[PDB]
Amino acid sequence: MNTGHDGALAYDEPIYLSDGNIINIGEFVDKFFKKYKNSIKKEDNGFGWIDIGNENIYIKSFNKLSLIIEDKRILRVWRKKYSGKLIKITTKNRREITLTHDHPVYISKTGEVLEINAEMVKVGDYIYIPKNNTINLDEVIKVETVDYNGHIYDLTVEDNHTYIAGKNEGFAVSASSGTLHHHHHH
Repeated sequence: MNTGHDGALAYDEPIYLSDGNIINIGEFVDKFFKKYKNSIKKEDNGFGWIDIGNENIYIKSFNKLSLIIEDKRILRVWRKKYSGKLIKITTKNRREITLTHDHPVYISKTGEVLEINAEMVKVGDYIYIPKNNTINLDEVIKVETVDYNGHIYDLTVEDNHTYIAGKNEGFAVSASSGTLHHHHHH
């Protein structure tokens, strides 16, 4: 069990459906929490998740296995409350996102995809981003934060452990389920 890890996104990060709905992650989740009120499970750690694999809805995902853009369907979602400073890593293409400092994201190591914390991804690291069908690099330019005090939200995209989320068109980053890739089923 690490100190860092275990992320989430701000309420007003887009999530880019396979249909392009450009909806707030927090509204997306909360719709389910407001219909499936009965289905609001809490964790022992007092979190709050719901399965939405029953909506079957498709998100624009990507597959790490070839850095390809495909669909998937989400299986569960999460919500927590947060107040603090979130990292606002911009890139030249006016991308940006609103996430934790210990948030797993990807960078170039000179041609290799490597996996690090967002707080290390400054104006001297190349933060991996999606393109059309493909993956590209863009330069981190502006390095600052926001103050945020609302709620935060996360997923269960267990399927390839990768999703799109963020602002503009978004970032191809890690997804998970329980913890640093455990999967305890059968």
